[PDB]
Amino acid sequence: AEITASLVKELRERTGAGMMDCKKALTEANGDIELAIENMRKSGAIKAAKKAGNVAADGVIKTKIDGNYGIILEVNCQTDFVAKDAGFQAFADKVLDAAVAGKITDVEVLKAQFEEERVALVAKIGENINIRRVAALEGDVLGSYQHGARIGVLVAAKGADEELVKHIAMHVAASKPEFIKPEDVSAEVVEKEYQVQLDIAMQSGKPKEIAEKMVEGRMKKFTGEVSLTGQPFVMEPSKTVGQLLKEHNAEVTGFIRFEVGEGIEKVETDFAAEVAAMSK
Amino acid sequence: TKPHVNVGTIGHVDHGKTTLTAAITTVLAKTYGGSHVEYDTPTRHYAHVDCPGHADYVKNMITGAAQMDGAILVVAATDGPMPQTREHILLGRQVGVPYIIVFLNKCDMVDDEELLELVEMEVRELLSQYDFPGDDTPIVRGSALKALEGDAEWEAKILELAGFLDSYIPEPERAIDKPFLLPIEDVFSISGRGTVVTGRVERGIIKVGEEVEIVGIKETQKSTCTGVEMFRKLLDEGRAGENVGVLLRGIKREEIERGQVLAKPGTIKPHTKFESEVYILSKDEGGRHTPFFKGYRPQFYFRTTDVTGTIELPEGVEMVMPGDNIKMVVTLIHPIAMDDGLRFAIREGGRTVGAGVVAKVLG
Ligand SMILES: Nc1nc2c(ncn2[C@@H]2O[C@H](COP(=O)(O)OP(=O)(O)O)[C@@H](O)[C@H]2O)c(=O)[nH]1
Ligand SMILES: [Cl-]
Ligand SMILES: [Cl-]
Repeated sequence: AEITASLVKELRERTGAGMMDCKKALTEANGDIELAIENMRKSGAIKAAKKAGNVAADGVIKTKIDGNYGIILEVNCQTDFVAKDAGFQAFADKVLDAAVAGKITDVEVLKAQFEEERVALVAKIGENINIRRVAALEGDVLGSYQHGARIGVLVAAKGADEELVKHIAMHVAASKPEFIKPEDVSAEVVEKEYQVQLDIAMQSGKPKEIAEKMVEGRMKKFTGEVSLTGQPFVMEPSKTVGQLLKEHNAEVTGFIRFEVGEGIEKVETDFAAEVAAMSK
Repeated sequence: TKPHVNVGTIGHVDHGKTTLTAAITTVLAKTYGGSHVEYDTPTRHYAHVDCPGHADYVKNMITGAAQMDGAILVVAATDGPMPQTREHILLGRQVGVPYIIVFLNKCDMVDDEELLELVEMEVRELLSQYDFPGDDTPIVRGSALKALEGDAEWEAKILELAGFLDSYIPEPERAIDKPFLLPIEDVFSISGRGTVVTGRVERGIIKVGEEVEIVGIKETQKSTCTGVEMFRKLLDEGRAGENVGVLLRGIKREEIERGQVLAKPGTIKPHTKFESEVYILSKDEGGRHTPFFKGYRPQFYFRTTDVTGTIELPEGVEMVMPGDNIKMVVTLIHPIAMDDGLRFAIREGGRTVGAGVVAKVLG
């Protein structure tokens, strides 16, 4: 078949592929749209490979609950413009649904299942896209909280209604505890931190007997501030979350907080400097 | 003292926004002589930023970066628009960019004119879908790179783009050409002269004999200017940017107060309820250490004074963390002179913890 502007348009309306990529694919395919699409599939893997070394520190956290089982998920891209795109969103929602339905906690299993769809999306969007991590939380009662696209939280609880779980998930989003209770902090970690603080206290000129007593106080502050129940409740900080839970005869058995780009150093850019370089 | 125009580039990473901007500076310097870039046409001075992130652009717009008078949408003709191109245009629509010019890049890589046409028509359609005038939009066909390398044919298209910056973006309005407005900082009476208000003329010109309205906080009043003075020296007029004392006929000391504005009659109104875009400082920027919630009841600092207001968070939003930027609807406890684009600080206990811009006046 002849390669007309109309036919190219149809392959483009159909794939979102670049205009020239479409003309080239369609031409090599003698106008067979389905074959063009297949050609663009093999090309797309190479377009995606080109992008795969790009830092992707933007994107979304998503969460989904199915009864006693919840999934939290990070899917990265390079800019928040793509993080808001409907195609990127639908991809991340599709990955999320499959992780829940299949109870998939091994991100490599998830990656493998969606790699071709990832590549087709990257070939359209022109940004590196990565299924970065996935985790499950299991619980009697589960709730979630999304702080926009950037922070997601799952909370597992017992004896807590929907509103209380939600407020606790919001508290975790804001205050990022890494333990549930201060007693959960291991004796080993506490003793290491004790030594840190005693070292700092001593070199500041505090006599040893005084520094020791001060540091024992710092240890209670320390386990309190890294633990959920020891933290002041963000919606009423005159009480800890532990007091809140007692008031409701509830407890928390788990939580996970993901934040987009955690542990990724984001690429510093100076537009003005970069423009100057090119011209000179 | 040529006009100042703020522009910016928006487009897909890799479509050539940095290269285009370098080509603009290079060719304009070559032709007319000599974080942001600057360049000049015979009649206009340009300040040019890039728009790499949605939230970053909205935040910079709120925290002081002057708004774009026009944007250059850069789309490589090889691809045509990306799926996220509607998110680029949607940002433009969100922040009220009043004009968008399109530079079709990489046309040195495309021979089929009918394909360039298809790309052009897709862009016009996208623009129109978000109420930019797609049919009337200037679209330049160029090569950022080949122009940067000094190719004559392609240099022309850079000059064509600069031509549209000149002709399609209206000369922005100078402060002094705008209707008179003065934010009132202090008020006193002079025995034999009468009431004097002081402040910095924000826009326009006030002359002896002209009527003014006193607007905000309390019911609007009208008066006549019987004198303008600077450093105890009498002037015939006060101009935008000057610190002055404006003498007023009839009106008394206790009938005017700080936070009101003097204005040309009929040109600014008092309002209590408005939509805004807001940015809450992070802890490191000296802001709050903790989030706030629906009952947060801060002060909104307009020009010279705090006004308490209550807030309505957008649907699905129940918490605002330091460093967040969000839309909010604000209802002040009494009216203040305002229009779209007015900037304000958000304060608590007299300390600035945020910034906003009025996006739409409601009531
Ligand atoms: N062929 C061609 N390449 C271009 C053109 N403009 C930029 N490029 C190349 O496209 C790549 C990305 O351009 P760049 O300005 O860095 O894109 P940005 O991320 O939008 O700022 C670089 O290799 C540029 O040299 C052009 O008009 N034609
Ligand atoms: Cl531990
Ligand atoms: Cl609050």
